[PDB]
Amino acid sequence: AHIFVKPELVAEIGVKQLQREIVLPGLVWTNPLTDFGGSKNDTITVRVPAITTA
Amino acid sequence: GLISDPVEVDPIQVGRDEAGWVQELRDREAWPKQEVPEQAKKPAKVGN
Amino acid sequence: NRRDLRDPDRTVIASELVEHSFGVTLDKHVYAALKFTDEQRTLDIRDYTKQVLMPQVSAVAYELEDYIAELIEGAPYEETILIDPADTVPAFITADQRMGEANVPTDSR
Amino acid sequence: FTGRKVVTEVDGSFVRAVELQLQASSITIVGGAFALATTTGTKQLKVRDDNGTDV
Repeated sequence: AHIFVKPELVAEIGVKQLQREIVLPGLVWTNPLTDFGGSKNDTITVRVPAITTA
Repeated sequence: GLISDPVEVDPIQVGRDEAGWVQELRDREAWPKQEVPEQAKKPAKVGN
Repeated sequence: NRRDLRDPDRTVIASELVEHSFGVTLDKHVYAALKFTDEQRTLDIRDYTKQVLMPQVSAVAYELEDYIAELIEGAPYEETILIDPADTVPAFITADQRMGEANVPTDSR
Repeated sequence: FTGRKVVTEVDGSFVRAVELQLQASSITIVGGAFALATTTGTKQLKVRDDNGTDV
């Protein structure tokens, strides 16, 4: 019968791919040490103090 | 060598691996759970 | 991606971006149709609105609600959560958990 | 004119909705034992589950 030539419309209606929330970066002890360059072997030595006995 | 040559081994990386303080971890997706790696249980050094 | 620091393998795995799409279609025609002879229109019908039109509009409204119900009920559910009538709450907690692990937003549920 | 769509994920899965259904442990025939009025009579049987749902 009748034939009509029409576009293919593309819409965005707010359907996104579902992704998780990020919570772990804030709960972890971050950057107590920074001077990793300027230390040999890219390693900072952390000193644990001494405990003795009587 | 030459600038066009492939990147050679960094002495800093060699020393870093020799010190053995780079954290190794259990494979999260492995089943059954893997045994703890050797470095993950190495004692603190007596000095430095 | 991630790579080891100071690794002599200086190769980066290039990420790829894929946009997806789905089509929404207009496909059904809902109707309510009536016919009245001239005798019925002249004699039997007293007031046209509440005796003809309002039932017709109610019919279309109920058929539309049926359309929506068939949409909701015929949807492709991979698995159905079975409610134990003796202990019904764990089923709904399971449903909430299934939509939580799928990262479905917690509002407008 | 009406149109409806179920919105699924990019890999084909449907995770934006969840269906739940009541479990049925047994069914019964409503009315129990019965006798037909005539030899050629008919009766419509009704079956209910343990929740009382018409199944």
